[PDB]
Amino acid sequence: FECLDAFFSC
Amino acid sequence: KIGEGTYGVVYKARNKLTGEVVALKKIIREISLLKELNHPNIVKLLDVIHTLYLVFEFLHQDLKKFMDASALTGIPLPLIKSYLFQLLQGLAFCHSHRVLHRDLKPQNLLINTEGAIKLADFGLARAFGVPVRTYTHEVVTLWYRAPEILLGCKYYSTAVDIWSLGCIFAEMVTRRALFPGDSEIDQLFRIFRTLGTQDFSKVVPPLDEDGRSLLSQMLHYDPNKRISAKAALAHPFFQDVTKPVP
Ligand SMILES: *CC(=O)Nc1ccc(NC(=O)C*)cc1
Repeated sequence: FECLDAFFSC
Repeated sequence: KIGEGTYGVVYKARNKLTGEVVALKKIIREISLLKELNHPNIVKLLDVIHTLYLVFEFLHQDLKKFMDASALTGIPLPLIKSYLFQLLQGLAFCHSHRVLHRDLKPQNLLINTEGAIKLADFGLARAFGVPVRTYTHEVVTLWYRAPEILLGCKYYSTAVDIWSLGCIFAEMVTRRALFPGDSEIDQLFRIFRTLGTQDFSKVVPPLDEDGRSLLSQMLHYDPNKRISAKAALAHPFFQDVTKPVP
């Protein structure tokens, strides 16, 4: 989920 | 707006009341019966009108843009397993209903913040068939097409989709394309140069033995011997992904 967080918050 | 998906252009010009917020795409009518399909890993078709307009559930960001952003950082193996598991769920659901995509690629694999991944542009491989490069201005990615369609074998089956889901699989592990061909003949040459040595050791190094087994079973050149979504879901690769229902 951290990977997603970083990607979507990018 | 932004959007250019496989067969037409997707955007959002109108909206209609109640904060509808959809994706609307401009491009027999048995795609009207795709509205009756419901699965968490399928982008739901809300409505369809011929004058034709498709109206899909709006999800921005697709597996391609995610893999592009995750090019140098890579993708966690549990997330790769979860995406492959969900895509296999969607493919099993679609194939049990005799519905093919016939042209999967990462641009029609939509993702949300919850972590779900959904198959889009599905079951419409009859509205102008499957794309092919007839003119020099056209692009058409062949990197994910099964060898039977690449040759020109007229009989397509569910085994093509698996093949695509195989390539994408390897991609998620390497965020390098497995068979990056620039013509039909070059695509077949790359495919059969790779498959004809094949445990997938050097081509997908970071993938463990269960993953390489599942990949080689998903990438059988013979479509009749290619693994199905049902059998692939029961693979030991998904031993730590499977969880009871309640
Ligand atoms: C897997 C992963 O962590 N990907 C990723 C995407 C985006 C970003 N940061 C941006 O600023 C776009 C980091 C990592």
